[PDB]
Amino acid sequence: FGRFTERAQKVLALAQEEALRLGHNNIGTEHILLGLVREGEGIAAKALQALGLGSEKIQKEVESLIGRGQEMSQTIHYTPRAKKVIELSMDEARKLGHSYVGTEHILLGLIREGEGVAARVLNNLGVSLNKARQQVLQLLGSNETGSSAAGTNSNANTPTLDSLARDLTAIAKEDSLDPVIGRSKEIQRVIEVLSRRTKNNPVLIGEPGVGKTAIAEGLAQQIINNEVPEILRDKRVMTLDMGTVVAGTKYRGEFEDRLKKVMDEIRQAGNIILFIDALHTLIGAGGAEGAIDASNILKPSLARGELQCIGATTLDEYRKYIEKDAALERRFQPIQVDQPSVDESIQILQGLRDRYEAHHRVSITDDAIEAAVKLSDRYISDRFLPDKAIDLIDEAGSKVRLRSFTTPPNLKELEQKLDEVRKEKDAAVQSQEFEKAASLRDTEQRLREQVEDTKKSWKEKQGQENSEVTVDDIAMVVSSWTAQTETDKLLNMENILHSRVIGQDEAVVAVAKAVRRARAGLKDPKRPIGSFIFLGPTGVGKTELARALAESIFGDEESMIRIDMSEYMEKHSTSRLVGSPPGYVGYDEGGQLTEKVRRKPYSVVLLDAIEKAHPDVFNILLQVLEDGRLTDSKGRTVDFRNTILIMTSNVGASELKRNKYVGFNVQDETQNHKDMKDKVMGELKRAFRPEFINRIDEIIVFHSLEKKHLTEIVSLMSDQLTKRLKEQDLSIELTDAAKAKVAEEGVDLEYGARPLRRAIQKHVEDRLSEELLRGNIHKGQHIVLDVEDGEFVVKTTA
Amino acid sequence: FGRFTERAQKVLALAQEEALRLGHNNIGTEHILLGLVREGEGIAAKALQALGLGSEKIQKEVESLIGRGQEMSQTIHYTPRAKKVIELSMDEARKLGHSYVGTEHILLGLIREGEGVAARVLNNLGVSLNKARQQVLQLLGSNETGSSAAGTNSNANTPTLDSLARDLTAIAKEDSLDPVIGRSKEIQRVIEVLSRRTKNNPVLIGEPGVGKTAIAEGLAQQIINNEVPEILRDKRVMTLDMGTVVAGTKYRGEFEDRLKKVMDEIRQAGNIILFIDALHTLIGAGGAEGAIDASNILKPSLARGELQCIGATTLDEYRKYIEKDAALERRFQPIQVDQPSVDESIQILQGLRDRYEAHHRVSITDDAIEAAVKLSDRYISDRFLPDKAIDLIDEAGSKVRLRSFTTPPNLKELEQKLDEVRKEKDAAVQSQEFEKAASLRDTEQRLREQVEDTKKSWKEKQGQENSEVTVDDIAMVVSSWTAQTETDKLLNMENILHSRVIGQDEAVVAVAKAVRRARAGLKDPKRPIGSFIFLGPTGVGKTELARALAESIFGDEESMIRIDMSEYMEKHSTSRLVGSPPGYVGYDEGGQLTEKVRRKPYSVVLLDAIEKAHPDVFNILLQVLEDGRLTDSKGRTVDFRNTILIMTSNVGASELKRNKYVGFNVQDETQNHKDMKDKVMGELKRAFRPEFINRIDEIIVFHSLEKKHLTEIVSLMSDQLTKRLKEQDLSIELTDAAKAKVAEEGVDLEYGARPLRRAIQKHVEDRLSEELLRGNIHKGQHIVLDVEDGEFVVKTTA
Repeated sequence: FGRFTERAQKVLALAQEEALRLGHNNIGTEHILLGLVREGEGIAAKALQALGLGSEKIQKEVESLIGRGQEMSQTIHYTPRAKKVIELSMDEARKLGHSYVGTEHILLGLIREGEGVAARVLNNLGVSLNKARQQVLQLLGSNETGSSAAGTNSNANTPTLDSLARDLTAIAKEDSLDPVIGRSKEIQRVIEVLSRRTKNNPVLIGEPGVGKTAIAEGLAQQIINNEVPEILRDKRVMTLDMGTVVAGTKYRGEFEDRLKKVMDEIRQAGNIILFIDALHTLIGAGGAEGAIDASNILKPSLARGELQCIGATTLDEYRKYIEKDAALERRFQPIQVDQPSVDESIQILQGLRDRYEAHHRVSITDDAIEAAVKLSDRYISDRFLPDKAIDLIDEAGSKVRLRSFTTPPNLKELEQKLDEVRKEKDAAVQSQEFEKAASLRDTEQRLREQVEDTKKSWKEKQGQENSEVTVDDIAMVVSSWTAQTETDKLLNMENILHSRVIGQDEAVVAVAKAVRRARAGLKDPKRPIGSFIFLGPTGVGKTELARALAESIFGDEESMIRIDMSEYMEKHSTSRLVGSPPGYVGYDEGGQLTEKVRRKPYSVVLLDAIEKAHPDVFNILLQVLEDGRLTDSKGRTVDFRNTILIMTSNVGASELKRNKYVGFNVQDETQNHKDMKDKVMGELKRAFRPEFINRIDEIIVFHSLEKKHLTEIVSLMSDQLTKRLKEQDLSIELTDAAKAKVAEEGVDLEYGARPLRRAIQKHVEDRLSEELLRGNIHKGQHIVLDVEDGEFVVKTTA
Repeated sequence: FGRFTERAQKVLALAQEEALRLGHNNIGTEHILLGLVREGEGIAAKALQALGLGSEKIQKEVESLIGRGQEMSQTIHYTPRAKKVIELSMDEARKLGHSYVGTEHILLGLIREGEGVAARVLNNLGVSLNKARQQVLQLLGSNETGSSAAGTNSNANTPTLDSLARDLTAIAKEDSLDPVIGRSKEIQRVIEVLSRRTKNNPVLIGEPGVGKTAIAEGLAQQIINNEVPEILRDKRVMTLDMGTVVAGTKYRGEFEDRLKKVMDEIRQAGNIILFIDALHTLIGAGGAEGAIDASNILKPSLARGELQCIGATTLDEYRKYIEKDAALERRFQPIQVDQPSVDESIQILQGLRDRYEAHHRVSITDDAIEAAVKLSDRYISDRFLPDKAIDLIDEAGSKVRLRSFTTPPNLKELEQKLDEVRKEKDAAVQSQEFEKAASLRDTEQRLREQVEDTKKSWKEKQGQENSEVTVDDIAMVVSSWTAQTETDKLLNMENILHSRVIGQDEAVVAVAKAVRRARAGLKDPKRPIGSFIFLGPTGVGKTELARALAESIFGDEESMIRIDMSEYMEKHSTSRLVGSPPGYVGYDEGGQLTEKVRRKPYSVVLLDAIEKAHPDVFNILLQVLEDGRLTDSKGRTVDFRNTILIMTSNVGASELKRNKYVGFNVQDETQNHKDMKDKVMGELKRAFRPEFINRIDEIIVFHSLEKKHLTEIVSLMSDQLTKRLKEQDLSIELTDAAKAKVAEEGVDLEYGARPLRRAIQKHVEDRLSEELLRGNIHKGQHIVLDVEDGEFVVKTTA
């Protein structure tokens, strides 16, 4: 059963009436047949009354099947047979122009389901099955429920309007024409351009691809009342439809001739409008576009002003029509068809919130719509601004009704049981195993009802909780791509960045806060969500922080571009790093930087070296840093929308290698700390050009090796060990206990913190692998190199 | 013969009954025929009873043949005639709806073979061969059992659901729909995206290619019971299958029209789920050809959510559809399609493992499953993680199943003998040569039984070997490609690496152990199996081990990449000009290093003399050393997973080339040893950054001569000698007795180590060739140039 006619449903339900009244415990086709004759004035019922079959005549046979009867009528739903009649009736209604069904269609449906209960009832009460369907047909057919025309009611238009066309105005007489969504102020802006006749053509420019056609339908409607030029009220809008013209004509040349006929009758000037879509194509000018050079006829028609026409041209194409001249845009003039601006996005969301009705999820909240929009805008950041939006609302917009309804209670197990029976049960009936099948049926059907009750008992768990969707709902979904777990990405950013930076507690927090700030929406949203300079020791946090940003903000390790900006001046790309300068700053702008970042407009852009670089490097960084764009690659816009620009170079490093130890001399520690987290961003300022850098979120200051920043390089090296072992399926981790003992091997007074990986290798990599090869631990489980006695110990976990 | 059911086999066996009972020593088709009529109520028998033939009627004719008879019935098996009939019928039963073989099919098969003994029996007992096949046939056919058809017991759906198309729900009523293997969290994740209707569509992105389609079937099942929300409950699932949609009209226009028709019927209020495969193609966004631009209809329908739909989109294509805007993506949403990672792999293998017993010996054992995955990961290669796996398991699990039946020693030789006889015999009878054939016949039958008895006496060799399939089995198979022969390469690696390393016992063992650890299944699979830095001298050191490693682990000397870092002291590309440089580190990434290792991801990556090269280049290399990947060139990820990265360096070289000799005492051996065992690891740190060195397993130390590293250089050139003649025919050796005498000529204080090729040339090569041209050696003999009396001697050892 589904969305059917009443008439249908009514014959069908009457079957259930017969279920108990005649006692046929499961309702077969016979009851549907009775249903048909029992609705009296239904087209089926009426048909049966012609055939002589009254409710009586049918029922006399039917009661002789089960004769009142199993009045309990156990399993008091249908059997498949009657249900088959419904599938069939539907097809017998499809047959006669009903999406739904009808009383008629079910009687027709009976015939369809031959050698079923209805069918045998009718073959016992005489009545042949096709005589019955006949009877229905001869009280059916010639279906009409429309308006059935009244023709044109103005028609100066005739020589033209024969061809070609429907006319937009026609479809708007009783408004069988969709508006559609706009881009509403654009329709007004079209009517200025429509009120002319050597600028006659509004020329709608925008992606096609946003439902441009809505604005076009706009004109017709607006041309009626109570606002629009009287001259255009005194006009008619006729569409020059390319499709009807090409069909049955099969030539471009012939198509053009028909298009000419339409233009000639347009001599009614001061009364007629032609809409020529792809107005540029017809002009056939510019590029290699010469799709059809209708231009010969079209250009003078527009120019003479004997034609008032409507233009739909493409962004570049319009240029490539007006360039030819000498009265080309004596028609076109552009007006902007909006691709929904960010606020418009919000509105779209809200509009299609409401349509979740069998989908009960978003279905609220305002804030959730906002999250959808806003969160997408800042993070991923790889789609269009309203698409981004709408998607996020629905994204969250099922998830919760589903996580609710993940099983029948936990009574998913019921169904499994009901199976075990069915088998057992089944196999028993074949063996006989009489009462051994018996009790198995009973266990089956026991289960069966029990299943079904609890499969909809978490429809209570829906009606209780399941409309919501909030900011947070959206944020988890936005995070799925990439306002709870989008703002947790922001707020606990520092925690994430510290774990993959060699201390630099200062650096981490500076970046953390700067990105989280921007990513909140109030800083830098077209210019990178972090512009940065990262100064200080490299290896000791710097590169590693760039990595940690890629990971946290964008959701991937390798969502980080990395170009060296000092090479982009050809005064370092003739030298080391980059040997060849094939044009190199030109290579970057014209190619590399712009190309890379346009692919991922949500990635860490890392432009290395910017102190010893020259002012041209800084100009490039500055445009990104102010605007969020560079225009290169012949007018391409590279979207640095919510990239993180990180420009490196260091010159404060030394203090950021003097530590805030513990016990060294407290007055050197607590004056080394504050000093390194200051000195880097001030050592920066003296070498380069300032104009780029001031357009930066925070100028990131790195630190040393503290007591404890040191032990984070030990843990970077140890984390790097543990990371390279996974691909085969050797999952190894060093506990804190082992990371502590391993850290012991990195301190001297005479040695920095970098030798640690190799000794981590000796006691972990080398040691674990030389301990595994024996056959002590399985391949394909977790291997912990731990300390559990003050010495390394390999312990195991899943 | 094949696979047969009883009914068939019974008619056949009744032939054997007749073998002795009629004396048909080998039983022709007539006995099979009699067999047919003699099982009475079998379908063959029944047929024959129609024709009037009883068991009797056949048997009377049959008895008129041999006539009970040769009741010894020598070779109480079938005849070649009957063997054709049995083989024919079996297959003639496959032909007539029966996987195995039925009684009917044997009579039918008899008819097929209608010139045999049966056939003449029947032509003597009147009845025609086709009248008999008629009778059997009419007790076959009119199938439709176990099946019927149904639409949907609603079918509100009709105008759409008629047309056009299969519905997942329909086909799942009896469940004739395969799971398929998941991609399990994806099936859950589908219901997340699909009880959405402004993210209508889950959009499965991944390798196609693993079976995306498994996930799709997920939805169907869960809308029934019960993971689904109440949203996706009260819905029907329809697949938009592209072929019916395009129809016989064979156009894009027709496809769009049918898809539109579904959208109108979508009036079920989002309670219909439509599956649009390749939704991106339909959206028509991306590429220079969209592949139809259905997006226009789909976008308001999806946005309203009235069309609630299921997406299968391709990884990049999907991006190029949600980019289209503005509620296009308010459908699709990406989801990770499982292409098994190593742990997942193990589970997939297992899932179809037991079924490898269709071609027996596998399944078993667990350790082998694990091996399958793990062993591939370190030894061979870039291949997918479950594919790798499953193959090894089956590979070894068969290898041995033949070695059972290849151990009958080579009692295939028995089979060989029996031939010579047959021949002899046959040709002898043809001469007649009666008894002169006799003994040859007899000689055959001796053989025949002997042959066959010992090929299946090693069905004991089946019960012995033919299931076990362990790690060891798997490794042997992994080696077949390239833990028996994957760890034997390792375990004896040091021995193998030393024979082409010029001494440097330190170096050999260091590399040996690190590789042997990793490559035996226990470490470094993501990064190179060994990353290393090698300091040493040359020709008494480093390069020669790089070569020897390539040779031992991967096969052949020249499975070795080779990049010069001295060019990465770059500026060789501005004006000196070096191979295709975008600018030199850009050459390494953009082409040379990444392309070469993508070409061989199963090789020694040799980054020569990292040394004074730019530390930024080392950062690029560092990603290989850590990650085992670079992503460059065109977006390729280069798997250094199954490489052994070897970076050479030297700035300690001199000492590493300076002996280990008794140059002034034996404490000159043991402190020169120690001197070299110091000089590598400190010149390493002095050459370049520690960060580099830190993602390196071991620092490989190369020493020089006790007497002895020198005499190994002599043996490297002398081994190039021992290798080089087999290509043209001949086995050459410089005998060790002579390799010592040749080594005597390489000493001066002021010049040695290098002259050795030449002195081997003069004293060996040259000496042997000027004695071979005379004709003192035959071709393909082993030529040892030896010392036997303190002087060179050419001796031979074949």
